[PDB]
Amino acid sequence: SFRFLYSRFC
Amino acid sequence: SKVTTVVATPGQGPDRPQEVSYTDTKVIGNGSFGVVYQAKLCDSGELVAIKKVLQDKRFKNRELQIMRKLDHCNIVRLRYFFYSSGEKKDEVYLNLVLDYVPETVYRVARHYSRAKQTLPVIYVKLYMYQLFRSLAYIHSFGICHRDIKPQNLLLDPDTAVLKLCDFGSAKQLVRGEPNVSYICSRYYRAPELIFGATDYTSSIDVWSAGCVLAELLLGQPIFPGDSGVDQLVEIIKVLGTPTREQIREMNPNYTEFKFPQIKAHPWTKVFRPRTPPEAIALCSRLLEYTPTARLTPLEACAHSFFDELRDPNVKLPNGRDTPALFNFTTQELSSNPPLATILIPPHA
Ligand SMILES: [Cl-]
Repeated sequence: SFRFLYSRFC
Repeated sequence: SKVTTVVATPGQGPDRPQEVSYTDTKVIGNGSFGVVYQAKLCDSGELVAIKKVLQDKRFKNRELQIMRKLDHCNIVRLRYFFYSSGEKKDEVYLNLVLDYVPETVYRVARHYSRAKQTLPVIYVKLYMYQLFRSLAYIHSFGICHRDIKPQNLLLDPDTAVLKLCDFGSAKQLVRGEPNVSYICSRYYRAPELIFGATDYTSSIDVWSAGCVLAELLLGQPIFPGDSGVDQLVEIIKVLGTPTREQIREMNPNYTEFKFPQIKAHPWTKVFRPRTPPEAIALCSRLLEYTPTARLTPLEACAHSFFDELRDPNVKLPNGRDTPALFNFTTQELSSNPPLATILIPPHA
């Protein structure tokens, strides 16, 4: 479960 | 080209409302009282996150009151705040306009873990040290965060700057005045909270921090489980079953219960063989049953595990120099000022 919807690590 | 102007109050500043314009709004997440937006301030072009919370009509919003007082390079900055309507009809929401930080410790840890690689230790040192400074800072006001976890550790992964966020559970703890026990998130909760204690101290944040350190070294949470039963079994498997004296220090209502009888697993076997021994030593002084035996945040900053950060020649692996580590204030040093001669090296 992540804080944000988007990540450079995705 | 949609521009929105609101009347808002600077988070610090003087208490003087001003016109604030922002644009490029986009959903970046969801909170308990509506989605969380990113936007761009028209004045400076800086990115902000805008979060909604419920304004209680009887008392001042605690999270707002705490964030207005906080000024530290490892804590997310409150830029503005203002009130509006929201998701639920007839309700008034507080909007908190925070400096935007694009990543978290959790994303970086999951990125490595899913590649089956170990987070390089220099980053474990940088991240945990900045976390401990933010804790020494808020704890010096009496303020306990009560919800420390990797997803609340914002991160600029280029500069390695960490900022603690989400003060929605934070509270100034007063000895002798009880506190709800149901705060802090699955995997990170101190054992006194698992036991339902109402008389705990800021050392619950240091336990949570030790859980974050262990996760960074292990690549997975050290005490997982969907119930406090399953979590406690994992704690007992590592720490051994607590004694009656330890239980009394956590919650004396629990002293006589039957707990699983298990001998402690040696700390040097909890982690993989090549874990640096200083990291294991530090972990063993944070994940302690007896709340008062855990290091304070400022004692943790001065631990030997962080000696590489005080080396005058230390640099990030990408060739940038490390973020700011030694600009301690008197406030931040107040629990024990003469740690500053470990904390501030000669070259600073
Ligand atoms: Cl996250």
